[PDB]
Amino acid sequence: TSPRLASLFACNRHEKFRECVAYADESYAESLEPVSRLAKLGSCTAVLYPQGDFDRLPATIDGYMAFLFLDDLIDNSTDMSYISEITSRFMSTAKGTPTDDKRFFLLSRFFTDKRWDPQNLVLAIEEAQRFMDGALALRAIEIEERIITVEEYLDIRVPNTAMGFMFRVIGFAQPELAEDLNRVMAEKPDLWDRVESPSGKSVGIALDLFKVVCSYTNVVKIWQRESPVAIDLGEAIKFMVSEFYRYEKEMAEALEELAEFSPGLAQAVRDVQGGTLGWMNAER
Ligand SMILES: CC(C)=CCC/C(C)=C/CC/C(C)=C/CO
Repeated sequence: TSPRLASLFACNRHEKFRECVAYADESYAESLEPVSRLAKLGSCTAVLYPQGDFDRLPATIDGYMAFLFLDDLIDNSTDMSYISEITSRFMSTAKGTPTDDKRFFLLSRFFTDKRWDPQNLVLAIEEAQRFMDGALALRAIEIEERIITVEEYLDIRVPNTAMGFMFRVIGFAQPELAEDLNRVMAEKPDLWDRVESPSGKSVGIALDLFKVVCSYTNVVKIWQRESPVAIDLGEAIKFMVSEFYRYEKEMAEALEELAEFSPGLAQAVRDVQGGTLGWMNAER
């Protein structure tokens, strides 16, 4: 149930992907297993930053494993009090508060990595906060059993897909693009949002499709209630699949304007989106 999605964007692989896999394995064993899928974010960073600087990718691998680990505790949490404690610990860790807690150690290493461009780091922290606020809002909706529209959902969901976060990390993984990333955010935020918004919407749809019991915070179930005519799960999937292709077309059009501002940054965003989708499909 729920089909492969054919991204408009190529899935390209860093030359040193086999180094990425073996690093992901060793580092997971050492710093995370004491508290599986997580190491397979080795192969994944390799297809997110194919024109990245290999020397930046082990740090990125560690950051993403730690992020995936903690988000698993958040998404798998019943009550707001627990989720609030983890999210606030996440953000104080992203902001450099020291910790000797293996739930947070790899996260800390990534966010305190001295090679960050300083304004890229601030961008990354601010977007991580948007991700966390997104997760808190969605949990509260599921607990309240609040019926919201698809449109309300997707606007909340976009930061919580981590697409915008992975786009900010482009500046760390591919440091030749750090300056263009800062520039576009300071000078053309509207154009930037025309790219990132359909990206988060398409990938949020893809994510929700790929986990077909989360009834008020899955866009498939949400559209089931919103729909003007009764639809079953299979018909709701069909439509949201149609929506995924529509948002990707909107994103690609927006990337043509970004590309005249920065061809390099526009290509790196394409590669993040196409590697994300390539990997989700490949983990069939
Ligand atoms: C998590 C997403 C958007 C896709 C699955 C594979 C992936 C890109 C993992 C690493 C990125 C990350 C920061 C995950 C936090 O959700």
